[PDB]
Amino acid sequence: MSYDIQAWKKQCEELLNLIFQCEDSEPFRQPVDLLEYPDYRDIIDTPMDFATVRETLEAGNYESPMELCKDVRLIFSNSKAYTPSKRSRIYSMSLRLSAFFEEHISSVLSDYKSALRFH
Ligand SMILES: CC(=O)Nc1ccc(Cl)cc1C
Repeated sequence: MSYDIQAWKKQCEELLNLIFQCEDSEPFRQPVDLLEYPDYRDIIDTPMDFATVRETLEAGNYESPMELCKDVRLIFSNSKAYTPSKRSRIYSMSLRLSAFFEEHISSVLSDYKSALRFH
């Protein structure tokens, strides 16, 4: 529906489903195991992963698509900080998936901002 302030919840649910099914999401699907990777929290202030984002959305704990968008960007910016080398296949995966996410989210954001002006 045009001007729907609730539309972003279904749009983000479906975009996350597409991300999970994409091979480039593999490293970012679940929280980093800290006892497996002991220096992760030395580098990363605020861990984030797509399972946390999906669970937060399904629980209704995002107020806006901007909030969900901030958490997804944190996944990609954490990857660039932990895996900064352009040689890394993981660097390449987060680059491709970030570009994919940013392409889909832009219209979710602008539709939401239109809907909120209307409301
Ligand atoms: C989300 C994240 O950066 N995870 C990760 C990536 C590459 C390597 Cl080699 C190890 C880990 C734990």
